Amino acid sequence: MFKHTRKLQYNAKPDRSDPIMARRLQESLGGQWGETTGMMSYLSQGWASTGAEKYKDLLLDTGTEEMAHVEMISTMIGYLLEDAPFGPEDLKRDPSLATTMAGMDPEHSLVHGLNASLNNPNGAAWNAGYVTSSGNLVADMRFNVVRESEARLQVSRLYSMTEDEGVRDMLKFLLARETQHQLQFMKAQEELEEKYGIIVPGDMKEIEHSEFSHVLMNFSDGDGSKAFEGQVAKDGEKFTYQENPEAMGGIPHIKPGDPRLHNHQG
Amino acid sequence: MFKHTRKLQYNAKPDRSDPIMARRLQESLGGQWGETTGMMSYLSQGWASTGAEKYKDLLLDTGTEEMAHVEMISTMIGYLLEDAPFGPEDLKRDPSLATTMAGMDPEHSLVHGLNASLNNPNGAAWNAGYVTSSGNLVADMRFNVVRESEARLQVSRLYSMTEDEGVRDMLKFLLARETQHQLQFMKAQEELEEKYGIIVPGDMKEIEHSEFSHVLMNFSDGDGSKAFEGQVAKDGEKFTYQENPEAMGGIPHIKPGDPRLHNHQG
Amino acid sequence: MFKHTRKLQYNAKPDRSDPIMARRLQESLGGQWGETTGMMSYLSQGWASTGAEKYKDLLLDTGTEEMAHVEMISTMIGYLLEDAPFGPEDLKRDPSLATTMAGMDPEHSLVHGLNASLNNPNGAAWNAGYVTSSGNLVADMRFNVVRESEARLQVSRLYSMTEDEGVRDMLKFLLARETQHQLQFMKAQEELEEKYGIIVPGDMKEIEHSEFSHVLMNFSDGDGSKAFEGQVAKDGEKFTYQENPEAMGGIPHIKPGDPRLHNHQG
Amino acid sequence: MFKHTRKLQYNAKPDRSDPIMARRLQESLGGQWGETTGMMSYLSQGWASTGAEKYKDLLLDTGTEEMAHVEMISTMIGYLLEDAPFGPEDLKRDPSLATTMAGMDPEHSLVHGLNASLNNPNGAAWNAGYVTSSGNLVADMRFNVVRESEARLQVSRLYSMTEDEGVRDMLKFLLARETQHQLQFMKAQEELEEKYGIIVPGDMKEIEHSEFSHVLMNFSDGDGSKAFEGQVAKDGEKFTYQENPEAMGGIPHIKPGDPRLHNHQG
Amino acid sequence: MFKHTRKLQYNAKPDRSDPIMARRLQESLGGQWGETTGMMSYLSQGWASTGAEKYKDLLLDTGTEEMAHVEMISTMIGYLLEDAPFGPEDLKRDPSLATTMAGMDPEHSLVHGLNASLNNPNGAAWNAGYVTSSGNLVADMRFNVVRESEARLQVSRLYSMTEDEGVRDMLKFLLARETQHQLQFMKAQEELEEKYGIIVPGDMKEIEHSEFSHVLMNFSDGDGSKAFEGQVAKDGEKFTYQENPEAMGGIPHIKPGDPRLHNHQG
Amino acid sequence: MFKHTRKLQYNAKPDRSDPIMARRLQESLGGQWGETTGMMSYLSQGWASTGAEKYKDLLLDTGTEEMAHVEMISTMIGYLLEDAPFGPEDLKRDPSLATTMAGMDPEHSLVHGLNASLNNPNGAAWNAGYVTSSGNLVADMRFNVVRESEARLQVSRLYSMTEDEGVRDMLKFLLARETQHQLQFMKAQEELEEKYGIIVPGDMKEIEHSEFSHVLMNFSDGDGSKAFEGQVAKDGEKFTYQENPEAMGGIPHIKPGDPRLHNHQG
Ligand SMILES: [Ca+2]
Ligand SMILES: [Ca+2]
Ligand SMILES: [Ca+2]
Ligand SMILES: [Ca+2]
Ligand SMILES: [Ca+2]
Ligand SMILES: [Ca+2]
Ligand SMILES: [Mn+3]
Ligand SMILES: [Mn+3]
Ligand SMILES: [Mn+3]
Ligand SMILES: [Mn+3]
Ligand SMILES: [Mn+3]
Ligand SMILES: [Mn+3]
Ligand SMILES: [Mn+3]
Ligand SMILES: [Mn+3]
Ligand SMILES: [Mn+3]
Ligand SMILES: [Mn+3]
Ligand SMILES: [Mn+3]
Ligand SMILES: [Mn+3]
Ligand SMILES: [O-]
Ligand SMILES: [O-]
Ligand SMILES: [O-]
Ligand SMILES: [O-]
Ligand SMILES: [O-]
Ligand SMILES: [O-]
Ligand SMILES: [O-]
Ligand SMILES: [O-]
Ligand SMILES: [O-]
Ligand SMILES: [O-]
Ligand SMILES: [O-]
Ligand SMILES: [O-]
Repeated sequence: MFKHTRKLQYNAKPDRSDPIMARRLQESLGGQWGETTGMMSYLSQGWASTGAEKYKDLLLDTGTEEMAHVEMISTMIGYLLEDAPFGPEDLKRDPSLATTMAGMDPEHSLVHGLNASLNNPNGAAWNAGYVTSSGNLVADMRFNVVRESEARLQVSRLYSMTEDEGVRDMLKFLLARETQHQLQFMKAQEELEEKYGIIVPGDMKEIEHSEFSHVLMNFSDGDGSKAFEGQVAKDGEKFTYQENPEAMGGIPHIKPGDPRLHNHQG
Repeated sequence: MFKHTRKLQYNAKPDRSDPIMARRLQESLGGQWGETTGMMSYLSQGWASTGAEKYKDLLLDTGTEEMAHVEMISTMIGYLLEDAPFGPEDLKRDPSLATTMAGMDPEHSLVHGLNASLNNPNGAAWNAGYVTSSGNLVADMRFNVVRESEARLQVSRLYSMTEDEGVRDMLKFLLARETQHQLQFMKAQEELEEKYGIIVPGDMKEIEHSEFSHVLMNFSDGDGSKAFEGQVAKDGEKFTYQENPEAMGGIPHIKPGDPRLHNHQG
Repeated sequence: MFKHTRKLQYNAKPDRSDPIMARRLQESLGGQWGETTGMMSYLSQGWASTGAEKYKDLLLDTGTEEMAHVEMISTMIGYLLEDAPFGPEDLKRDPSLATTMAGMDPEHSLVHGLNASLNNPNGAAWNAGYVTSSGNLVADMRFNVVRESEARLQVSRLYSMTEDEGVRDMLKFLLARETQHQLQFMKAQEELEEKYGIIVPGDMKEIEHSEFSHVLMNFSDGDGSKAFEGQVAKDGEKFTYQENPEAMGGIPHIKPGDPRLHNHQG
Repeated sequence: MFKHTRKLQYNAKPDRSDPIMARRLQESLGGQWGETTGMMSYLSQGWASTGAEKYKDLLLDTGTEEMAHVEMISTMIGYLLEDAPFGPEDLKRDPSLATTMAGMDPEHSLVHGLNASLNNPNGAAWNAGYVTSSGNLVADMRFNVVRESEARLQVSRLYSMTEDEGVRDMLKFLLARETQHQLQFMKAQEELEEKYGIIVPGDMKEIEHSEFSHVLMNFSDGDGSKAFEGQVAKDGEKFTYQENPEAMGGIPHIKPGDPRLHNHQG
Repeated sequence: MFKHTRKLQYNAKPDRSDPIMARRLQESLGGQWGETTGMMSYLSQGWASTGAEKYKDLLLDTGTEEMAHVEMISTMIGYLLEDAPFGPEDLKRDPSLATTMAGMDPEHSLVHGLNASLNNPNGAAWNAGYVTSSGNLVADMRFNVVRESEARLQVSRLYSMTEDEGVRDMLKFLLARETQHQLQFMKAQEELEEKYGIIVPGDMKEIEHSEFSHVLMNFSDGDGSKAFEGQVAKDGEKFTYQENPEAMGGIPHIKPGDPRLHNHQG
Repeated sequence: MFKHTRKLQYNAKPDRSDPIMARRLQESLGGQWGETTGMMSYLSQGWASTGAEKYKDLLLDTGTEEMAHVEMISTMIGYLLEDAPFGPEDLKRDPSLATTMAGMDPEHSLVHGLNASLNNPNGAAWNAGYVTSSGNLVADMRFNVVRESEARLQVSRLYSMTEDEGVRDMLKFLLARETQHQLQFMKAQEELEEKYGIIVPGDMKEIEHSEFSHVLMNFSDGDGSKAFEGQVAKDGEKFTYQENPEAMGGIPHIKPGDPRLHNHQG
């Protein structure tokens, strides 16, 4: 079960309004790698774990924190949309506002009454296909490192897309939390790799066709990847290199379908 | 530019038909973490790189290889759909085929003429939201390790979802290529982390609020995550632990919108 | 069956072109709460009814009217796109059109030849997930009141987003029809609630855990909702209030899955 | 900010596993009118309100409660998926499981390791297009009554889709909470209608073309809707009736576009 | 404007129920190439035309007819869902219904109350990305031929997916109407090609690099396409053939981005 | 299997940067009728063909060529995005850039680091619903002609949306390839229509209700379509014309559902 306090985890108030920045911050709210993705991924993984409490609890702790970040980004967008221009009265007050209006999300005013959406900057709805919860935490802790990496890259970019020190104060807090999250998820990843194996899943080495498992195959005519040849991979075995990969599988010849399908193919 | 040969990279022919397995393999063709996601992600990242040839060429090599895997999965699905039941004549021939029909994708017959789709097992279209190309290869090589990890987990599951030795032969090849891809992307990741930093992006340490960068925050009442307290994180600094995270940001109070919005909120 | 006349239900011609307003009006054509949603919802519900003709016919009457509104919005958008700028020759004519171009939907010209799309202002395709037809008209008449409420709110906003008297004339007609539709659907709602009950569905009172049916639970630390305590609800029973909701269900513990799933969770 | 406890709001454990029922309950987790829709809609509306605390707090209270229901449905699905069949070893063990496998979501095993998804029963991803937050609480409290109405209808149907008394115990609780939520949102609706008006938005009566605001228009040739003629609408005015609605707007004639568009239309 | 009659264009009643066939027919209602796609495409194109009345009227005539077909398919699905099994009480009166339940769309009962959806057989929502209206009727009449071709192929397949003579009677009518629609759209296509040219658009021959306009390029190593060499194309010019197409464009080298983007690429 | 060369099929470098043109070109990369649609459609159809090598090889040759075009469009977008404005420091340098920034896709910088996406100009993700592969090549060759027609229309429009002669040189090449592809697919279409029939599928004439197969039905009150009356259709039979189409199928009445569904409809 959850409980809520009205106080934000950390400040989320800009020094001044900016509806263009509000639109950019929709990426962190409703985007592919944003806070809603983190919230739903970590809570899903946490609820689905039957394993060690160390990781189950880490996931539920962090998913719950991400809900605080969803709240912060939402709040920041709302403050940034204060007094935003949306019609002829605004243009009569200051005709230069036409440029601002051109760059805004039309739906911020029309659909939401100058409030945040749960979409990205381009109005694409957040959706569950952005979420990963596979049942395997070696894989999913790697996913979580990536989620925080892609997110922290975006927050870093956002920092250079505003000069508002109130906006930047919030971003500086989020950058630091994303450092913590990257590090905690890397530690879990490394512990799980030691337990189960460096390759996911770790119990398939006998089954796989091992002769192809350490061969770098040169399918594009640049030769840059040849630098991996002879380097030692993380499992202790060296990469070999094939300059001219071979097509070993034959020519497909599937049986034509039943006439009731009307597969007229010449 | 690309060129094509009709020969497959490796065998993709089952010993017998199985339209239920064909539906499962749609995950590997049109699903979230499948071969189309790999193909499009690696090609995109490769095209978008202005950096080291070692990595640009690796990405183009591997993206091109994934096109061969898309071709293999497509081919295997087509063979597995041979003679699949789709109407009353088939049920008259063998009434037990009703169970098979109930588990099939209705669109395999109706839309595609007993051929593969570019959807997942549930008919959800493959879409570009599954693809990541960010401009930062520290982040994206981590993504690529995840893509191969989630994929190889699924391929491993598929191995236990059939007893067909022809299907399994293909899967054994793919498992091995996914081991190679996991390892080559991990090596690139490790080199890029040494160059740029273990936190992504590596050039924001002074900007972030460092006091919060190594604190584990206990938001869920389980205590499993306390086991991280005092462990040395990958950047050389120990994690600290906060039993009772504090709401530091105040209660938001956003300004009411202009009357032309009709924001009647009480 | 349907028949069509080329004459519009009501005027849908603007005094002047304005491709920014055209983009806004895509909300009314292809958006979440727009006229296509109304058309498809009311027709679907009407076709699905096996009940009283008073309501079945109301739904078919109104769904058919909404088709006329779809036609009007489409027509208005096409007029509004007349002479819209789309390339260098327009900027040679009037360099000040750059601002207009920046705010336009790029697809209006490129994809549609300066004609309406079936997308919202952000290019998101209209989709059937916007439509409700459940089989229960107590629920669905409430939905229809909502549909007309959200739509009329948007139409009201649009009125303040232009000074064009021809656009406003059309909007004044739609506002009036939306008043009628809100009222007719509220009357149906109330008649259906008298027949079946104020709670949907009205035949589950013995089954539900009545102990929890009138309790306001305080999950967020604001105390504003305590004002509802002791007020009489629409069914004649007073609300009680719980300042500290209890977690009554225990800590879940699901069985670890079969090893064929490779659920490595620590 | 939020905090989490591992204890569930109410019991969410079935007496027996049933992966077909797990698939149905995906509607309540990831579907159009499910608990994620409630959670995100009420939180969004609550965060976006600058108005009376009575309603802002009610929304945040209830949105936070819905997160507990998301957790319960997720948990129930996980328990229901225990020991679910997914490959040849299960059919070797008990060939009668083929019917169960045919009805399952293939991704429950393959993607999630016999855990819940954030999709509906058909694998369609939950998405933000299911959420409404408009800025007007007269409209949105009506939406919330609908959300709880469509949901409680689905929960009622689910009750008749299982004989498991453990599942039914959870459903009986949810039915009761949905009664409370319907009633509280109706009370807010009633207060807001008394304040602002029965038509949403309530400040446009002078602007609309009033001559069309109370006319029932007969567009479908059934006569059932004539029963509304002469009835008093909720705003105190009687409905009139038009047996033959007229097309008042003329035949549109839009200007042909610039030749650079290549609009070759004959 | 539109008007509606309760009488269907043609019979749409099955001899007996069949919820599996109901699910198949969702392709014709909510699928990619189904009746909703035809309705919305032809109406959109018709509204958007400023050209010859012969074609504008044909489009509006046919789009309006397709609305009747939407109505018929919806009706047929509702009849086919009569008495469909959905819970434990159905299996008790007849246990052989288990296979039927396994093959049904779970949402037909749960969401819609045993009524049609606006989704395809897999639950994927109909969406406007299935619709084409480009402004060029040489292109769009070709699209319309295709829409009727793909649809009639599906109807033909459906004919072999049931033995119900009432279902078949409806399909025999639709097959005939799709013959008419293919033929009328082909006639329009041919007239428009005579007026504007066989290549769309017909006014770019001077602009294009003509040396590449009639060359078959052999990118896949099969030699089957060599059979086109020397054949006369529809514009009166012979195809030539290139066995080894050449990469003529150089190796791209794009400029690295500004450091504020953090594009760390090695 | 595939192989890649770093050299482009044809030049794809602009004379100057232009991030607005970059956004337009996203239509050709990630849009409905763009190069990814062609690539995936032709490869899918080619892999799925069991018929004549002339057409199977044509499809694989062309699908492979379209991969080169995807690469070209990607490259062109990346060059066009060089030095694009994205933050306050750019506006300090030149305040005039505000108009450019307003028209840009915010995700080009924020998500991709000033690189191409796999979305259309509005940020809508490319998806597999844009792809057709049906099993019948009479239908699908028609689709392919359409694909190349809609695409060449868009490329022709793009030609009038820039004055950059480097962009135009690329477009001139693509126009010529689209002429070739339109012609080769029309030739295949013609040959297949001679073999199987002018109506798709060509083996249903006895089954369909022939009396309705050549009747133009006047559902919209314009009279333009009467011009088809008496013209000879492509199968050699004349069209007839029905001024007042009749509703022949009666008024349906579906049985009310079981009470367990709670279908309260009045
Ligand atoms: Ca290489
Ligand atoms: Ca904890
Ligand atoms: Ca409270
Ligand atoms: Ca009527
Ligand atoms: Ca060839
Ligand atoms: Ca006509
Ligand atoms: Mn965060
Ligand atoms: Mn985080
Ligand atoms: Mn692969
Ligand atoms: Mn791989
Ligand atoms: Mn309307
Ligand atoms: Mn209305
Ligand atoms: Mn609930
Ligand atoms: Mn509720
Ligand atoms: Mn039709
Ligand atoms: Mn038709
Ligand atoms: Mn091309
Ligand atoms: Mn082409
Ligand atoms: O975070
Ligand atoms: O985060
Ligand atoms: O791979
Ligand atoms: O892969
Ligand atoms: O309306
Ligand atoms: O409406
Ligand atoms: O609830
Ligand atoms: O709920
Ligand atoms: O049709
Ligand atoms: O049709
Ligand atoms: O092309
Ligand atoms: O193309």
